[PDB]
Amino acid sequence: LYPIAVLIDELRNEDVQLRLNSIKKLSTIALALGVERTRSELLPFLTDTIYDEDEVLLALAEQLGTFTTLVGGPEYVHCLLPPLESLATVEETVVRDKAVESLRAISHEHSPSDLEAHFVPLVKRLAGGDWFTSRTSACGLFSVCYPRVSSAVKAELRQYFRNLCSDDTPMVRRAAASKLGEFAKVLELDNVKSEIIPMFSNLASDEQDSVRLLAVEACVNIAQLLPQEDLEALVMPTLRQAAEDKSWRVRYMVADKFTELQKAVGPEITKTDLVPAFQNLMKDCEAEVRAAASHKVKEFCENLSADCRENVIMSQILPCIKELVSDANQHVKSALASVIMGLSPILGKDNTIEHLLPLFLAQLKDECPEVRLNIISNLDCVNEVIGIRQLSQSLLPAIVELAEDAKWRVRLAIIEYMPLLAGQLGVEFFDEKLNSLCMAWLVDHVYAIREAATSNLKKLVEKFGKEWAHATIIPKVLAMSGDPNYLHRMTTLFCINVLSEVCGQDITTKHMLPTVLRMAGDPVANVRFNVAKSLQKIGPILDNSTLQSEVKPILEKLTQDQDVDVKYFAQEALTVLSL
Amino acid sequence: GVDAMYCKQWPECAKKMSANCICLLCLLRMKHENRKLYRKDPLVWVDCYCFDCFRMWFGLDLCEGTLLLWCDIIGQTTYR
Ligand SMILES: [Zn+2]
Ligand SMILES: [Zn+2]
Repeated sequence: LYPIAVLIDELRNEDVQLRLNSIKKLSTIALALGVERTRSELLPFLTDTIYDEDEVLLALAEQLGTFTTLVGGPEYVHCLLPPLESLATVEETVVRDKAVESLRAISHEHSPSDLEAHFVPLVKRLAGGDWFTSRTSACGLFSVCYPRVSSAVKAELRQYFRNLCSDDTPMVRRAAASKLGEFAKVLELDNVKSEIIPMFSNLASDEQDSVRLLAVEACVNIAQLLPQEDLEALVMPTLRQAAEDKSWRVRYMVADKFTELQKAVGPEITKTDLVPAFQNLMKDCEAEVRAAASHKVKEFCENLSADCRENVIMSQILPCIKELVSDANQHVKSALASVIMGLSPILGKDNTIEHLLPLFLAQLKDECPEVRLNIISNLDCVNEVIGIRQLSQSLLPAIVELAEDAKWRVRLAIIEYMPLLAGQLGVEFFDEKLNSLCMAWLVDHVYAIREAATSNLKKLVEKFGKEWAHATIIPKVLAMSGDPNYLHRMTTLFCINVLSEVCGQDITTKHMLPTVLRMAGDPVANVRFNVAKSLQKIGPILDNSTLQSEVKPILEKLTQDQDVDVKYFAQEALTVLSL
Repeated sequence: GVDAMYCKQWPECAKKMSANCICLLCLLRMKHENRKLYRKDPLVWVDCYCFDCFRMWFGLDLCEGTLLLWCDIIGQTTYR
């Protein structure tokens, strides 16, 4: 040809790193050779040749992906079948992984006659091969052809797909199982009943737990292809067995895909079969399962039968739960604590109060933060269910104790809820034993916490009015500008920085603007490099009048402080306000 | 438990990290490699007792869980 003695030197190439840059661009070479030349000696070369390193092969098989056209089109695509059937048999999976990817791809680019002609034959070649690899690499080629061949070919494929599900090598059986999924979708009921199912069963009960496992995965999709009528007769016996399975890994499968199955099965089979099962999962020996179960709690209940719901939950689920709250595994606890608050708009005020608060409360006190954390996050809700007053005579307490929780997150958590909380409780109530709480945070060991606490005020004001700010907050804040610890005085200038945003002109100017300007003479330069930044912040709020009267004046003197930082900022202010 | 006989230093040996080791895991792999020169066919848990052939036969991931199992089997086998 032309590069048939040029690419060869490019290949035999002393180094390997360039044979990548060669095959990677093995499409501008097919462009070169005509569609009669690409398949003339270009494909017959890449066949009985190329033995390079696995990565080169990866390159080749990938490239042989986009090619259906660079050799003709749906008329000739079946000229790519022999160079793959070779790659799809190498031992390193990463490679044959791709190859089968390409195979599957260009399969569509075939013609009904093309398939029963060359493809399907290769599918029997791989599947019959000596090397388990090949048969494995085969498994992923049935789902594609079958849909478009003869009722005689189908008769073979299926038959073939069966010997695989029983292969001597688990590798392959796992393969077939990991493929029982889709291949069942392209079959037509009659089959799926008298074939998939049997395979699905055998596989769900195969010696290797690593396969029954892969079987169960298939369950949902299968069950999603049979009207309710049959499921009780086909899927259930198996699915039933699953939940009990010797291998936790399998029970886990069932557990984890539990909701999905619900919606797959039906609403009645759910209480007839699943619900009992769910109970044993939650009671399961292996935590990794109990946990995987606990997550499913809420959604499971929600999607129960519109009617029996309240019943089953209270009679079946609810008791297990109450046992889970005391679980040993920091996880199961944790998992559950996340979804448990979800059983209220589902159960009921009273019920919740009698049956759930103790639970929540048990959790609000857990020694684990991921838990304490998980419970705090859904409170905003339950308050909808049980009365607001009920909330204060049961949880309010825990919540307060929570606000002095050891862990900053937990604290943080309480803080972000507080605004919403107060709101609900009423200003007058807050004023009592909540205010004090919100102010302490302004001094938390951890910055993130203090910062949040500060915002909290702003939020709190927005919810309660500047009047409120004025006689309840502003004070304690300015008073805090007295504390000997220089850090705290800063916190003070910060609150001012925040409150000013929502207290309006007339209040900033007569209760804060002052204290701000005063601290501008703090023995600690830091307080002062910040006092500038502040006068800058609460600048636009003020009026051109008050500004040039007290701001600019006792702001200028600042550009004449020692510490450069002070200066750095002091004037930066004047650079925005126009001074 | 896990003798420095079956496997010395976990994470490593399992992936040729420990040098000139003398644990079965390490050694058995060598048999595997060696044994795979004269032969072209892919080795399989029956014919090989190497940690990897094992894993693949039961499709288990690389973790101490799987290391323990492999040992129980190499044990039952070394003892009649
Ligand atoms: Zn070793
Ligand atoms: Zn081996």
